[PDB]
Amino acid sequence: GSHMNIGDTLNHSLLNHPLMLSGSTCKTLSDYTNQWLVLYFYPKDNTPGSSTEGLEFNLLLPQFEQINATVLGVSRDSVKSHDSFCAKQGFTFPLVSDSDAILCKAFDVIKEKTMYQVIGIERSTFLIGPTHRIVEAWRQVKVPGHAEEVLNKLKAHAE
Repeated sequence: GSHMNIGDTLNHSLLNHPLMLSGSTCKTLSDYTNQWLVLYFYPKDNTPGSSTEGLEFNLLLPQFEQINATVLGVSRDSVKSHDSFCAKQGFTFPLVSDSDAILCKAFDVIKEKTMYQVIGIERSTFLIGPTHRIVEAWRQVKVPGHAEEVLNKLKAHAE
């Protein structure tokens, strides 16, 4: 089905790709070496589904940080859009503005659906381990309770 799968290792080009984040900050996925990263993709800022998803992760954020994990959300919206969405919702973790669709294509989350050409992000989340391998991959994500399922999966690995 997809070209980024559990067991795959992020390559050097992807690990060093510059990420534009909310707050006008920048990071690369390599900054998360030796920690777990939850990288969650959502279709569009400021929708009922993506604000619920954000809020569910935001509530759990201390529990993730307590076991050496953190969260980054991703859509192709602008930094300006992300900052308005972070502020309105009170998100404490960052959002990647993937405005060149590089992470979206890398993680193979761009899909073609129904209405009614819609090409856009299929809601998807990856749990990336401390050596940059895909440990879990959820595709066609259903929003409610997803952030807690993710947390519990990470806890289940932590034993």
